[PDB]
Amino acid sequence: YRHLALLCDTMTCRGHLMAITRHGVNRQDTGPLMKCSFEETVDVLMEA
Amino acid sequence: DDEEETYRLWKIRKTIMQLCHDRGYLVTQDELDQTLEEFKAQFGDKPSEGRPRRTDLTVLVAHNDDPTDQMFVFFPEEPKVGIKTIKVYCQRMQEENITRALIVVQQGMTPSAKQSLVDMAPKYILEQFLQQELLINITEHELVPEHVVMTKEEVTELLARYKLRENQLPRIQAGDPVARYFGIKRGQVVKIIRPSETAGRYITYRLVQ
Amino acid sequence: XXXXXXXXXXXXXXXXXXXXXXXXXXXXXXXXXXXXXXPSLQSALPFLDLHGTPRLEFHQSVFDELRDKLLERVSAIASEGKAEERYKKLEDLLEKSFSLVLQPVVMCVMKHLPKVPEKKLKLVMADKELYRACAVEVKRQIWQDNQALFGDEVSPLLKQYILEKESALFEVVQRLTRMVGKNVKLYDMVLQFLRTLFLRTRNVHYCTLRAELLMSLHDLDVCHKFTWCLDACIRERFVDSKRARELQGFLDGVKKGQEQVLGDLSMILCDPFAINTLALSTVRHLQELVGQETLPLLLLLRLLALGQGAWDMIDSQVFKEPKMEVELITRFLPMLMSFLVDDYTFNPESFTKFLQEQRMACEVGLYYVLHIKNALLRLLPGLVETFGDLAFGDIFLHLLTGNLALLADEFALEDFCSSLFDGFFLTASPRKENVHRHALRLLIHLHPRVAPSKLEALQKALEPTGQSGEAVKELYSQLGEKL
Repeated sequence: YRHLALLCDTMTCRGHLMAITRHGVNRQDTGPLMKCSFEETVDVLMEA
Repeated sequence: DDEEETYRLWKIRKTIMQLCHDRGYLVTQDELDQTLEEFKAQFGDKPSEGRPRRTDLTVLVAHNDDPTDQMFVFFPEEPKVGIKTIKVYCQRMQEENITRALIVVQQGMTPSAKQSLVDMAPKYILEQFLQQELLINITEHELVPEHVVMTKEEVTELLARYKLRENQLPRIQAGDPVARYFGIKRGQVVKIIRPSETAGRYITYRLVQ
Repeated sequence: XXXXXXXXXXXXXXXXXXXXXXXXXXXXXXXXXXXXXXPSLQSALPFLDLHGTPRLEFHQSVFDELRDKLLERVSAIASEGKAEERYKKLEDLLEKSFSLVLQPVVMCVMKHLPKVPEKKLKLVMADKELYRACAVEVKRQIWQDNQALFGDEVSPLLKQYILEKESALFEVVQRLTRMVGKNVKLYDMVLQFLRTLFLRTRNVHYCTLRAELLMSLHDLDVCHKFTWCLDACIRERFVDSKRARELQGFLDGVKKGQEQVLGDLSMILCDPFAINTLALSTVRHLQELVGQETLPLLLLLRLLALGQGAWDMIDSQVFKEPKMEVELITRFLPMLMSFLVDDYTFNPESFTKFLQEQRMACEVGLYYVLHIKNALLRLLPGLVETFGDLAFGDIFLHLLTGNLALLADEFALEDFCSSLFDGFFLTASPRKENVHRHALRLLIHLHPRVAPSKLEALQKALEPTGQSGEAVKELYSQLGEKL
């Protein structure tokens, strides 16, 4: 239950549904290197 | 239909009574759960152009302490509410000295009036609710755990014990239907008690953003 | 012990069974009988119990002392206070007071015993009632201690006030236990007697706990209800201004009050909670009017209401205090001078000196503006002149509030100036003022160039402080400093 609770708590620790894509992970303030580590790499760095 | 309308008006009345009681108001105990037949006796069993029409059952409640503030609840006659309808309610409120109020719209609000509701928010606060939101007290649902609004002293105690800031709490939307139910504003931490199958009880906290 | 109807017969048998023969069968037959239980069980008790004790049946009577008592509640809750069942309960209570010297009669009086014509006389015939005075407190304890027992219990209020005084130097359930048996007439008499006695003797601390006791009437216990509806906003909000403005408008349009407006001003008057609330609301309103730049009008009416509050207890049959519409600008000119010095230093001492030497509510207002470095360092000589000007009692509580604000500030030179102000006024200071000075000096010694001199001044305030509490607290502060 630790693992299910952690996953369901990271998706809802922002108030809305954080979908696990670029569209939900790359909309929270985490870091340009962290966000470019995921699937969109150049666009995150250009915006940052 | 006419029996369906008095059932629907009674369920909206019941949910508004439970909403005011969960929000921390003076709700009379028999009013908090009356029978449908008691509502039909008190109001008149014909919402179709008759005695339990709208604006008869505008519920005025005060607070359980500091009895000055009131949110005397509104029920518009028309389905689609507009600005020239809510300014009559603004006139009834500025006749009074009280700033909170709830309107219970039937169909959706015109979005100019949605902007208009925000256009007096420091002056006097207006919340709106559709009929479908108030045919079920969503805090009675088994998926919805116990939300409790915290006072500012308890928020200072919380942040001083865990040595964290308001930026760091997990948060909640302002248009969250439970947040809309309790009517909390931005920046107002909500403790949430829920049963956990691995510890028994878990109290989380949701600052409002 | 006590002698009932059967008890008198028992005593007569104990007298006439002392001599004259009368063999055991005849004696046991003439002695008594148990009409409820069967003779078969009474004869099998030798065959089964070997001379047991029948008190378990009396234990069942103790169960009856609950169970039929619930049946007494079944008499009380069904017919809405049945008069015939109440008369039967009164007759049973009379028989139990005559027979038992009284726990079942205690529970039968605690169930419901209003309108008993010989109830209070029967209780005053058993007027010892030491433990009975706390157990008979459902209905019988009301109106019997109003002569002298309420005066005996009044001293625990002063004991709790001394406890709060000792706790601030570092109740709720009891007033509910008093209000368990509590009616309108007894509460009105206790309130009137305590208000007259407090406004004669001290009029200092009793008003705060009286408002706290009136705030403990939330459980539907029934002017006074309007005083509760007024003081709900005083208790709930700490910085309430607009609700306080509505309350000032509600209490400004009063009628010809025959001591009711004076009672409302007494209840508002002397509460450190309510005084601090009114001072913080008046200072927040003054800051809001400075933000508007529209000084005189709502802060003036709030300050006039606070001044009428603070001047209530000096006389009886009075209305309020004067406004002084010319004096208010001269009192609030040093606010404008402090704002001008802050505007210069974020981008005059003689006016504050002359406005601080010509002096009630405005004094506490200027003391409560002291929480909110060149402007404070310039106004500090005006603070020295003020502390040399009046030198009142509660000014040390205002210095403690300024020390709490400075501890929220965390500044060295302000702390040194505050220690100099605390040191230079040891002439006519109380034990509480020197104790708070030593507690603040326990937070002192951030800098090591004056802290050894203050460690020597702790011993230099022991011999001159002839009060044993101040020197004991200095020794305890030295003990806590070495840990």
